[PDB]
Amino acid sequence: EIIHKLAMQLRHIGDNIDHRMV
Amino acid sequence: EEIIHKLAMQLRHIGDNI
Amino acid sequence: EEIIHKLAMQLRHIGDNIDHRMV
Amino acid sequence: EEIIHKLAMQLRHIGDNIDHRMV
Amino acid sequence: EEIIHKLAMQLRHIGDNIDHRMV
Amino acid sequence: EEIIHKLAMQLRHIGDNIDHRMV
Amino acid sequence: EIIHKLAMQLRHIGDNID
Amino acid sequence: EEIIHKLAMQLRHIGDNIDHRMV
Amino acid sequence: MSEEQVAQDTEEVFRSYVFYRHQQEQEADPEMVTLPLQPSSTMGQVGRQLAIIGDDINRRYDSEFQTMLQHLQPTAENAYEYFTKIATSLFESGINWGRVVALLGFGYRLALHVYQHGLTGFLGQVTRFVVDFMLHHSIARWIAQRGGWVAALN
Amino acid sequence: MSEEQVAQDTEEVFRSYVFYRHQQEQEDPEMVTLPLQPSSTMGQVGRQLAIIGDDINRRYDSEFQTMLQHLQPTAENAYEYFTKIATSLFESGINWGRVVALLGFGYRLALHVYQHGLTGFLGQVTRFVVDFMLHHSIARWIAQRGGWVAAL
Amino acid sequence: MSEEQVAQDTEEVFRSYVFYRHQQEQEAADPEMVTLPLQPSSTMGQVGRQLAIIGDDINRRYDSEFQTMLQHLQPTAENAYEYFTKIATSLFESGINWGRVVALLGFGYRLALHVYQHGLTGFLGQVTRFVVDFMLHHSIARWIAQRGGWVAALN
Amino acid sequence: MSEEQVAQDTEEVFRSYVFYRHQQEQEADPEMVTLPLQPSSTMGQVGRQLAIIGDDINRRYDSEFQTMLQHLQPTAENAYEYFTKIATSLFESGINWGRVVALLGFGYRLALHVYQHGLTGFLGQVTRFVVDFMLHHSIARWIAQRGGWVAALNL
Amino acid sequence: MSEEQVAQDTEEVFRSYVFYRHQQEQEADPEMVTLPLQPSSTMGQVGRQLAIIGDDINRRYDSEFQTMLQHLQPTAENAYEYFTKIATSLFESGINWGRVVALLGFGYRLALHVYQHGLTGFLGQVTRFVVDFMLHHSIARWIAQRGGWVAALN
Amino acid sequence: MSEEQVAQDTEEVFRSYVFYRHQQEQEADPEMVTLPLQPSSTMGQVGRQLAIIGDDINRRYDSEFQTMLQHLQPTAENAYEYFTKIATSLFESGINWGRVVALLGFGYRLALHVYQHGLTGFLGQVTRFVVDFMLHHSIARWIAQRGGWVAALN
Amino acid sequence: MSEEQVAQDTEEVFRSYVFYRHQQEQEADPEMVTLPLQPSSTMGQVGRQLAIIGDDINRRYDSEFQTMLQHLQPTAENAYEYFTKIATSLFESGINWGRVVALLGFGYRLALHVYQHGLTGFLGQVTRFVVDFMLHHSIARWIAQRGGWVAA
Amino acid sequence: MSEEQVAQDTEEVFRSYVFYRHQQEQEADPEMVTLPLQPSSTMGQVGRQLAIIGDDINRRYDSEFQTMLQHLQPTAENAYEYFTKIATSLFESGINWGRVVALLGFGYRLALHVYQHGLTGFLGQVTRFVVDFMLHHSIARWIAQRGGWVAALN
Amino acid sequence: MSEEQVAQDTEEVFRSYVFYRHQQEQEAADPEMVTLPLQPSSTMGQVGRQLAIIGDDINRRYDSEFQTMLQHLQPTAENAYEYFTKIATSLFESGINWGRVVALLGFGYRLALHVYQHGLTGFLGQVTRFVVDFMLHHSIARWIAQRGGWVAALN
Repeated sequence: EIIHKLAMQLRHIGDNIDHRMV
Repeated sequence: EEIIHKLAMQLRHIGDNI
Repeated sequence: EEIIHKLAMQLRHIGDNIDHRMV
Repeated sequence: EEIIHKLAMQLRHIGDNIDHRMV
Repeated sequence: EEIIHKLAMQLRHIGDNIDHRMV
Repeated sequence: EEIIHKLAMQLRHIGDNIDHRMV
Repeated sequence: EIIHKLAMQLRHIGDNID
Repeated sequence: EEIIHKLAMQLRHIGDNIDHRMV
Repeated sequence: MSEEQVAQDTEEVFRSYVFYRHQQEQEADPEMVTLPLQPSSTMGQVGRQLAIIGDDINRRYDSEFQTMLQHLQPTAENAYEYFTKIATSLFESGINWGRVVALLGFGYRLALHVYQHGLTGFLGQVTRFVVDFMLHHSIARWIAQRGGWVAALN
Repeated sequence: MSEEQVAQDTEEVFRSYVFYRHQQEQEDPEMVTLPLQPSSTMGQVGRQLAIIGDDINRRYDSEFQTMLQHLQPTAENAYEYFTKIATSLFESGINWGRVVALLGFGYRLALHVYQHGLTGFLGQVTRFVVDFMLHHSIARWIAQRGGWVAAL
Repeated sequence: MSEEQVAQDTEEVFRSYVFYRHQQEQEAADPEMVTLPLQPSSTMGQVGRQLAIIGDDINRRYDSEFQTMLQHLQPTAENAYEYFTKIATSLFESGINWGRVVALLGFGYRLALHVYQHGLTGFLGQVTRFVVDFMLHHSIARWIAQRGGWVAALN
Repeated sequence: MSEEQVAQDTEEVFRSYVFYRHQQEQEADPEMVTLPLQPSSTMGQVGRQLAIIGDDINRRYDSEFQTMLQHLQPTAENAYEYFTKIATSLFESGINWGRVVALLGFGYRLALHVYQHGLTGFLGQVTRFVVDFMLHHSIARWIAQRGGWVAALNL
Repeated sequence: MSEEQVAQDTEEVFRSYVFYRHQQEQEADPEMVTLPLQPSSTMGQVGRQLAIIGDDINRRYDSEFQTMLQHLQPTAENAYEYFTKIATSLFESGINWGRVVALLGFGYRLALHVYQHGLTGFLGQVTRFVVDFMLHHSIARWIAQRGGWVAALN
Repeated sequence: MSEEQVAQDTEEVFRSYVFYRHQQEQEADPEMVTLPLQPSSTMGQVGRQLAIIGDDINRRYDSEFQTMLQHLQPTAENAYEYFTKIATSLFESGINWGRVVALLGFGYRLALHVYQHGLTGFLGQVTRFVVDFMLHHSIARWIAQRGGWVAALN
Repeated sequence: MSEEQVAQDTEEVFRSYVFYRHQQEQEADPEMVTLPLQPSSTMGQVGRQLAIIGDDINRRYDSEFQTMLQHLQPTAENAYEYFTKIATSLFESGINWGRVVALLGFGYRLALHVYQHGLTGFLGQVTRFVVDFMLHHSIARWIAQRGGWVAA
Repeated sequence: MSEEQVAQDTEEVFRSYVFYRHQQEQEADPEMVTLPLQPSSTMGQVGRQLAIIGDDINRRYDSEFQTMLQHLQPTAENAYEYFTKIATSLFESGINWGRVVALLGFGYRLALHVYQHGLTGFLGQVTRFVVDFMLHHSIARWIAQRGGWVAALN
Repeated sequence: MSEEQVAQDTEEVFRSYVFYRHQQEQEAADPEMVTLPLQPSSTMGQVGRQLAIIGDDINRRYDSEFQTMLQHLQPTAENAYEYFTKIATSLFESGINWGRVVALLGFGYRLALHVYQHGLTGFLGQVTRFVVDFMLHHSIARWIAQRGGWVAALN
């Protein structure tokens, strides 16, 4: 359950760094 | 003979308008 | 040269949006 | 290439103004 | 010779694809 | 016989990937 | 284009170090 | 032939460079 | 771009034009509405885009123009005599793409008038009249030089 | 599930896509009569993915048709243009959304050329789609998720 | 299984592939292939029917460039073996698999068909001989042999 | 009428055009007043004519044209290139009699701007750029199909 | 650009990622301060650029992140399992570069959190779980299509 | 070029591949660091180049292999049987130059396995497995038909 | 005075420039303060008087310049392409003694922007850029026509 | 001074050019660090000066040569053929002392390149190509007509 | 390539040209041309197959006045060679051409068909000999053998 909550939080930091980075 | 001159000069206008 | 990109940029917004619904 | 074009594109106008005095 | 070679690579390609289909 | 085969199939994968480099 | 405005400025100080 | 030749003229260039220095 | 290359391509550049121009002229003749179109050629696109750029200018002079073709009254024999004769003058002044669509428009208008006067199956000659004249009167060598018919897509 | 597997299943995924997307458009002859594979799970893939973008593809229409007309895709540059647009779509990233936005580019260019006199080219669009996806890692993406059947 | 057993056996797996792939294509002509006789009760016509089956999707696609390339080649009666040999050695220059052996059979088919269509009639026994002669001299018949023969292709 | 008989009358047509129109304009260029013409030159009327009928049009665009080519500042080296290059784009859109005359006017515009700029004697080369561009772009064929330069006396 | 070179370069990008991000988050981990960086590498400036971009998109989730990594309580036995179990769900929705910086960023947040519970000298294995997850899960193949890690300087 | 020539040339192609691939892997087994090389043969150029193209693929498929060999437990007596049986099914479906390099990698992976597990001084046995398997199972013949091992430097 | 001797002398002309100019801007880069300096050579004084006769006009244009190198963002691989290409145009207008101290001044900053961007151990290559560009583009020679760097 | 005197004198000019040029550069190929040098020969002073009087020019184009030599893929078998073809094209337009120094350095660059690519103990073969080329292509006679290699120390 | 070798080749080039042109003309009758038998596996049938198709587009602009000129000729079994010979020597009197060799075979076809419709049955074999015997005796076969033979035409 945790292992998952770790991925989706990181999706949000990734796609937020995304717009910043494109 | 004369009608012949008449078609060519029309299309010409049409052509140059195009 | 600048049309191909403007197509792939919006094409990307259609994907980005559709992605939100699928996933 | 812009000096070349506008020079040519200039020459068409006098080429169709002088064409009418011709035809 | 440039044709003979183009014909031989289309044949490798169709060959390796049928290949993936057989194993 | 069953471990043997998994070594052979992995060598095929490695081999076919290196082939794609040399051709 | 960045390459030109680099030298352009470096020219400025240059002739000013003169 | 074509790789071969490019190495030769490179050698000429370095070769004529060094000449002027010793001359 | 080869000369008669542009020639062979003139086969369906025309067949396209007449197809699309009639589909809009109505806005009839089943020899053209049914005129079979090839699959997957850019030459079809050329006949459609020129079909719809000249259409408006090809919408005023249709009254005055075909009134002449009656007083001329061309048959199935002098048709090529008449065609070449008018088209030799249409270019005797000066060449350009506007007039290249004017020849095809005469090709659309001669086709239309022969059906409407009892001449049937002659669209298969008003095509050939259009392809031979151009390869034998320096027009196909005018088109091949600028990239061809695809160059007209501008 | 192999890349080859996804490549083949892609043929029906597209021809199976266009069909239901055109039908849902009306509520092209070559798109109404578009033959569909009997009993394939892929046949359904091409209509689930057609119904999901019904919102996002509803708005972006008048967008795309003006940009296509100025690009003027003929039978020659058709693949050139397809590979070059679609490459630029996936450089930034990949995701299922941009997978679906790529098939929409296959329905929109299929439909553009037919309207511009390219009768019977939908058979080359399908291959532009499948040949762009096998030579540019997009097929390898999908099979890694299970194949198109994962999209559902 | 010996080399010449596989080489002898390639007469009927090729002749059979041809009849069956044509019968394939023509339900979706080369009457030399429709009226092709098929040897009674041999597993090699079994093998030819399976190989013709397997090879359609991949083929059904690349039927345009092949047509146009074979046209600018203009093979004749005199140069067709040389071209067959030159193309066939470049195909296995990089490697040998079973799909490339079926791919080889298909270009014997594509070739026998193009030259007929272009006026080379009754040429099917020579194309068959190119196929049988290339395999034996360029080691294709030996690769097939050290795996059971052509019948092994039925998996 | 061979498109080559058009090729040599043009060496006489251009020179005439430059000269007869030089004098009307003076109302300079040594090389254009030195400029001699063969006698009983029927093509000299042509260059006299073509300079006339197009004068009141050519007395309008003389403003913006003296500043355009100077930014080009042709040389002895890039003068032919700029010639053929400017002239290819004047007929990519359409031929007619004015565009061919409007072509010669610019050689004069070039052969004179070049003299005021210090390129003495370049009057011979400007005549070739005309002939040479005209033969090698199907402009001389257009003239021999219609008859030749004599038929330009019907304007 | 071979995928093999991206993965060998990932050594430098991560090491420098940890060192250059730690240098900002410290204004501690002894292994990450004293962290050495090879000289005259582009993966050294690349490490620098990825650690400076989403600073706030990283300083925005410290509570949520350092809370879940503590109930999970990673050890030196299950570390890699968790690393790959988590990292699979990350790019399963899709690939972009922000998620590639998000992969690294978690390692810095793993290797450090882990460090704070007593697991000394563990920074060279977190460097390893990053390198041996990308090459084996197409993350080093995606980067190879674009040029490498240096292209990330745009 | 003979197949027997390719077979005797295979001793130095293999010996060198081991030397140079071990040498990058280190950036252990001393029988491969001390491995003698023949002076001025282009078969040492072959084994240096082939050691290097297996750079991406071979790094990935690493612990995957050692865990499978650990289950094999090849000894001095069943290793040639085991070498043969794996290698025989690698080429059952086909041959290409890349599979030839994967057969030198498995000779390297198995030469190293047994050293690390206590079979010292066996490097020269793994070399004959490679030479002998290649000469009885048509691999040398295949290579000789392409100009020899030297054709691989493309 | 050979150009080559001018080129070999430039090595410590730059080090001393880079060493001494950094000591100015300071009152960081531990590659330029540690920067060992050769003993009892005029070239240590040559580079010393040119790093000081330039701190008026340079110390001002710093922000203008470094903002461009963060837009240019040079790497360990394109550094030579750039440095050559900037300094090349710098000198296609002409050559004076201000512009040679102006050149060495860009080596000071280029070797400093990449240090401040994470490119360690490159200060030894920035001297080479100077030493190579000058001989290969006729600047070691022009300096030699006066007497060397010593005239400065 | 005979051309055969220059021909036998050339082995020591080349061997010594390699040693001293490898030495400045290194400030690697241990066949060149441990390269023996004849005592009290003036020819060891000729290779020392020829090696220094190309230093800067030579490092300048170092990268172009390496990458051009890799596509050549010289072997033990084709290195002479390749050495001769490059070297006959170098002097086809002209002979001067610098070009003679450039034929030494290309003997040095081909010698090092094959070593780095795995052809060991080949230094002596490269010295023979240098010497046998020069004798058989009039480069030795050129030099003998000027006092020998010793004339170069100016 | 021997010019006497180009003579037997012409028997199968003409008979192939006949069959295939007739065939493609129909599909856009002389049943001696529908039932025309063709050598199996001869390159010369590929020649006659290609020579029929290149002329097709032009050979539909002139099908008319040819028809009406051969009517006032009124060829017979007796005068047809003579008229054939005299039409064919006048065709190559001003020059020889690959196209005039295809226009020679075409008049063989068009005269072979005129006589048939006009009641001369069983005459194709005499026409083929007019073509074969004219070409030999009037240096047309030597020209082609110099070019490489009829197969040179598949280019």
